[PDB]
Amino acid sequence: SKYSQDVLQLLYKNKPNYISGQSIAESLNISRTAVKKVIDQLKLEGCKIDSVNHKGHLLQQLPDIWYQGIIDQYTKSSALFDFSEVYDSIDSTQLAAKKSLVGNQSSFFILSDEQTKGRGRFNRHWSSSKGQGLWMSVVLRPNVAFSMISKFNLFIALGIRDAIQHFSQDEVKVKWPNDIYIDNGKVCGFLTEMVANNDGIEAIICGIGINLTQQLENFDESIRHRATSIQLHDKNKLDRYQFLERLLQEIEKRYNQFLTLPFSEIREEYNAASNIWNRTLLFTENDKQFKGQAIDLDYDGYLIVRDEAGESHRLISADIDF
Ligand SMILES: O=C1N[C@H]2[C@H](CS[C@H]2CCCCCc2cn(Cc3ccc(C(=O)O)cc3)nn2)N1
Repeated sequence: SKYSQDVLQLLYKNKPNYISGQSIAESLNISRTAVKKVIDQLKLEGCKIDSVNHKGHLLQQLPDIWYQGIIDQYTKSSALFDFSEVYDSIDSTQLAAKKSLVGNQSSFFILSDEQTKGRGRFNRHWSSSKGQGLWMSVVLRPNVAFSMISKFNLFIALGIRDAIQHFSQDEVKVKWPNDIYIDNGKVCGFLTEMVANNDGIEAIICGIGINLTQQLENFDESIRHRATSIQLHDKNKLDRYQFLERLLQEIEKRYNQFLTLPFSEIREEYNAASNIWNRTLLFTENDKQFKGQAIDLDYDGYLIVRDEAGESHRLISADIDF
């Protein structure tokens, strides 16, 4: 009802202690009977709440659904994000973020259980099924020149990779510049956009799509051989909250590095984490396509490639297939 999020927030805020119905009733100023109705509704939606007479209620486990009340606890304690917008469905978190940043200097992120019109690089369709992935857009306000956009994309890749790697038994690798893999399966795609002028950056908008709990049968039949999810590499059930918590952790860690470190300081770390070496890569450049081999990521984030004809390229960004 009107108070599901408020009750949920109290149940979460009180872990691991039980909270009595009277206590919830007095803090939301609603009847004992209303409180039980809300608790019954939360359990209906998949919340695991233990209820004990004379003692109260204890949130044990949330379902595979984003709840604004819970996410409000994360932003409350965050030293980076002012707020967040949580939706069950939306056309795109990226479209929503680009609209919400206008006219302010807030830092925030937008979460949606499903996207109706998810878009990747080059306006590609991004599947954003309900209940199976993290579809998030992040808006930050770095006081840096606009050329720094490429460096942000490099620092954030290691952040996303680190959070995923924490939950995966198999190695998680970055595919420069915008994709993350677990073995041969893509588990994440991200992209960094900006609003800027000559005097600097007005906002960074980072759209992050992560496959959390798909089963192989849930991926398309065509892409199934090169698509994976975190759950497919975690012996334990994957918890959306637990993952989001570490993902926000790492984004903040890598965002402070971005502001304080040159790319030289993470470059070596970035190479050990990339899966683009010692292999034929296929490059797309508008109309042209060609094969080549990645030689190095230089000190400035540029990939150095020796193409099939022996010629060299130095690319700030590329469209790479395996
Ligand atoms: O609209 C929104 N965008 C963002 C936020 C939440 S998601 C987030 C999505 C951004 C994706 C950026 C990375 C990317 C990769 N590619 C090529 C590609 C993509 C999928 C497959 C596949 O078969 O899986 C294969 C190749 N394009 N773009 N909201």
